[PDB]
Amino acid sequence: VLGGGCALLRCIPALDSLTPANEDQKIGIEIIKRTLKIPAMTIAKNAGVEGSLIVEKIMQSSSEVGYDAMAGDFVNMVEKGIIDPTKVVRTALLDAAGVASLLTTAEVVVTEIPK
Amino acid sequence: VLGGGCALLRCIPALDSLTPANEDQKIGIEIIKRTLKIPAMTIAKNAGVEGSLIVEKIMQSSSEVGYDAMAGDFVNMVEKGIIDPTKVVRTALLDAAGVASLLTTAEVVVTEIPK
Ligand SMILES: Nc1ncnc2c1ncn2[C@@H]1O[C@H](COP(=O)(O)OP(=O)(O)OP(=O)(O)O)[C@@H](O)[C@H]1O
Ligand SMILES: Nc1ncnc2c1ncn2[C@@H]1O[C@H](COP(=O)(O)OP(=O)(O)OP(=O)(O)O)[C@@H](O)[C@H]1O
Repeated sequence: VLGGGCALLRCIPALDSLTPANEDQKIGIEIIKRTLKIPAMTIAKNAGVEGSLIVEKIMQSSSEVGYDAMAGDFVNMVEKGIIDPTKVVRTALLDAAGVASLLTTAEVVVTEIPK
Repeated sequence: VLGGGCALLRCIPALDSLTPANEDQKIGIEIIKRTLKIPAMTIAKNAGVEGSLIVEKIMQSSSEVGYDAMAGDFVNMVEKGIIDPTKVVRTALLDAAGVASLLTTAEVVVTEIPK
């Protein structure tokens, strides 16, 4: 798939075409929708530019155009070689979600008293 | 002038039309140029939205169009009543610049030892 976090960026209309069962389902869908811009923002923030403007300009662009953070330019990602494995992207998303969303169900935390 | 920090936002091409004498003049001009977006970003950030995207969308819009943070929409600022006094804006800018730019010239700081 496309590299630079653009693959997760191009999956946001597929959440925009989702009907939640109730309001908590809607909250979770919105959480994932806001999370889907995080890798591109982090890559752009490490490059010294404002990540939110970069992500908004990627969203306004065509589906083949992303941000090359080395050149600092908006390019064609397949033609520039900036590509990612599909397995890596889906593995990262699933492994992050399955544990973080269970961490956000907690109400009581029990620890040991430090000796 | 226009309210919401848009008055300072429209004075950035007037810094783009400036020729620095040397590179430190250039550094100071760039400092003021980046500072000129701060009030609009702060007003938008207090409204719970991303200030940088709001400022960029104000940049891309016409000269009469700014952001009503109260209603959260992009409107004609004069026709919607969001206006500022010119004296207040220039007073705030001059009073901030004259002291902050002198604070950024310091190399040694002498304080009293606390008793
Ligand atoms: N020139 C580039 N422009 C834009 N994005 C790029 C560029 N080169 C790599 N990337 C992106 O940066 C990310 C790679 O980051 P990095 O390899 O540091 O971390 P990772 O793959 O998440 O994890 P790990 O630290 O285990 O390697 C990928 O999303 C990749 O598509
Ligand atoms: N509805 C609005 N939409 C957008 N900007 C607005 C709106 N109402 C006011 N503003 C802007 O917000 C700013 C007013 O902020 P505020 O009055 O809290 O602080 P101030 O004038 O900088 O200082 P002080 O705290 O001394 O009053 C002005 O720039 C004004 O144009």
